Amino acid sequence: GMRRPTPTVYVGRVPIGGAHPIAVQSMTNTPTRDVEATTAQVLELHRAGSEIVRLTVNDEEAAKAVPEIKRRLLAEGAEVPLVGDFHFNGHLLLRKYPKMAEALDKFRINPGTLGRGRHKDEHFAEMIRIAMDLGKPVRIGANWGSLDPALLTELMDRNARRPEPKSAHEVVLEALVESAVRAYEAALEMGLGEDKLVLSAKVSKARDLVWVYRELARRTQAPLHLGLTEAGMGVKGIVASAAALAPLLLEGIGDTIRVSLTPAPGEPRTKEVEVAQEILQALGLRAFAPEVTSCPGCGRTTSTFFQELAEEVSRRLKERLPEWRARYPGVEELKVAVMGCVVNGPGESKHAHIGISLPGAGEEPKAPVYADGKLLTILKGEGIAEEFLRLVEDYVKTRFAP
Amino acid sequence: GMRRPTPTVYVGRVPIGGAHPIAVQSMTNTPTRDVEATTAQVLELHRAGSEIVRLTVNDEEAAKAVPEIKRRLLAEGAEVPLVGDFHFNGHLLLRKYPKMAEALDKFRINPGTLGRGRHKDEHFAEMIRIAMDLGKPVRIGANWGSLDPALLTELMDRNARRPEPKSAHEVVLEALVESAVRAYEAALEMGLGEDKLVLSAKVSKARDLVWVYRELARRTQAPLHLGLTEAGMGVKGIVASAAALAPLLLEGIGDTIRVSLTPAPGEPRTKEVEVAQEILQALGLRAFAPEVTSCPGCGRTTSTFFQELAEEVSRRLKERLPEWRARYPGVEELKVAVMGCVVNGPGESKHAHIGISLPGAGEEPKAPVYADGKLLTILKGEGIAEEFLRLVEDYVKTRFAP
Ligand code: F3S
Ligand code: F3S
Repeated sequence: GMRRPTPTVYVGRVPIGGAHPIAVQSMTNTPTRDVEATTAQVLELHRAGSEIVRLTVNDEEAAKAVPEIKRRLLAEGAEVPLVGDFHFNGHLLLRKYPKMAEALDKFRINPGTLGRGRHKDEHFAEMIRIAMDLGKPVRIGANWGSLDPALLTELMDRNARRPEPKSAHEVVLEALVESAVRAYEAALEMGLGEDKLVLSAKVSKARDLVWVYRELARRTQAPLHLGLTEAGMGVKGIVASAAALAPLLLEGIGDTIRVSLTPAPGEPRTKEVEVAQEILQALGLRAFAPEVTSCPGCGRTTSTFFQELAEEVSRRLKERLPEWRARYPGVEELKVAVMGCVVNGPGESKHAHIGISLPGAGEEPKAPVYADGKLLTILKGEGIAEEFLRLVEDYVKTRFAP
Repeated sequence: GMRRPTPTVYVGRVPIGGAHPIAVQSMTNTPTRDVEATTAQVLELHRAGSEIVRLTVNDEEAAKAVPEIKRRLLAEGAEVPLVGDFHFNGHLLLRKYPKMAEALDKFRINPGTLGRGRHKDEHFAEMIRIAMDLGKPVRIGANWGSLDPALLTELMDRNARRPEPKSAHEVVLEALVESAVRAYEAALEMGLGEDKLVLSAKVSKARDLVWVYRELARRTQAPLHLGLTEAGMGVKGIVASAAALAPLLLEGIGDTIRVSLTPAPGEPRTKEVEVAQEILQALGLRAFAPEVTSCPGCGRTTSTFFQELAEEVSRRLKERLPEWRARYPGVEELKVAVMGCVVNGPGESKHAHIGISLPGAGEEPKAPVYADGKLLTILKGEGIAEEFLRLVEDYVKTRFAP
């Protein structure tokens, strides 16, 4: 359990907070001014499982496009909450384009991209005023890539007065937290409701992220948008995102997540959504699709045969999921095992809803299948793969019948 | 910090324990009887960064091959510690083939694959006796795929007597821990040294793994071999492994790790080593290679150009690493940033050793480069990529000079 309690903030129809499932979100990478490209990518992300979708609203042409994007989404019955990402000129764009402001379901403010000196407080105030006027929620999202330089100096001076000064790195982290907390407190004091404020304070190193979010969670009551910013490419990005989020999520900290992956060229923007879902599912926080538990396989089993069967099982579950979702409520929780030999095969298969254990070296050429913790059958000969997937189909029909 | 103190256990020349870096290991998936295939894969894994390599010693033909595998490894000056994985007949194989027993650098025992009833205690005793005779360390590795059924019943009965009985799942976890701890205690009582015992107790769900290892860490003083067993295939396997290990590793629990990925057909067995390394590096526990921090890119930057540059930078760092390792001590710690626009580009680049920030929408077409927290130059025109990699080469030569 352990979930941190928070007020509920609605982003469109999606509730965020301690009483609600942790929401997966993402961000487009098309130019927002391109209505056709951006609308298609919003739909793509939403269908992959992005419950909320953010898009940059960076200039006038972007802002003018947002109402039309929203129109086209509604025209296909797609109710996907949109978050506007504002930097530098957020106050100008919201002021000048009230239809954009109304079309968005949430505004993102970064307290480090408000402007210079005195201009900061006024810009912040205008954006919060507009959100208040329209009943919109706001994310106050700090990021250490854009840390308020005047706040850092204030905190550097406080640090230098300590009997034992902390390192420069630690003060940067202090400043990042203080940036978010101060603006949070300022928005509340201005009259913005607790039901309209989400916070983030992102850094790009996992152990720093854990420190930051523990402070945010202690010092505020807001729902928290959690992510490891600038996680990077490929396996590194995936691992770093999972490693940063897991300790916090297991502690009950975090109400919505975004995975900040750099796509490989040609790689679809949906990869980040898949990774976000896998993180939540790995930790038992949500269930999105059936999952396969499979052993690595070693010298006790024939590698090609074992690897191909596991891959075939995973492919079939993926093909059947759209249909299963529609017919079989709760099927998201399905656990299937594919195992290499007698060492752990039966035992792991018995912990799954349904599982197969192949014969390894020195074993009779037969493959026991277990369901609900006991022997269902034993398969042999050709077509082991097809016969098993039929049994999984049969199992699903019965277990997850309405 | 926070590292759990433990005695040091040497596996060949590799020390495991609280005073030592967390060791990456892996396991072969070739038939051990195939000397040529297994020797080549041991070398492959070792060169990828597997500091210790495990291989199954499942039958007589496997056991006879082990001395020859070791001979061939030494013949190329490869000092890679070998762990023998024993199940069911470990006592027979070690007794009958003393040259295999001597060729291994560690024996793995699973207290759930010893045999039936009375036969368990005697088989365990003989294997520990042989390890003691030869001065070998042992891993007592429990796995919930092979949980001792008699111990589970004992613990189920204890549970049923409680005022508030726990769930069956929780008792399985209790039994898994008790399996490892009891055998640990039995080996110590038999005379096996604290410098010769490593423990594991693996499960396939992340939140259960965290519970288990917190108990093991509290109830024992041994170094701990940490892994999420049967993690599975592709992105799911990677994410689940990272998510399970990170909370424990951040708490200071764990002295060596193995990532239990199911390879895709054709996919090299080294992928698990890469993932293990990325987990440790993501958490700042070890450094294996230069890493790139890159933003996801959004509508503020041109997607193809940004993604290609980031990919090109990552490819070049990978190509240069063998040479850099040899010439530039400490280069493993290098942090390079590749960023999409002015929002977080400069700030993140300034936290890296060296970083480039591309021009996004509405910006002048120039790309500032930062090193050691300040502006180094500004690039423009064609060949931005090549000019940046030259600057990174120059930076590395200076920063990491002997
Ligand atoms: S890694 Fe090896 S021990 Fe058997 S169940 Fe898996 S084949
Ligand atoms: S995601 Fe967008 S805000 Fe700029 S630095 Fe990265 S391009």
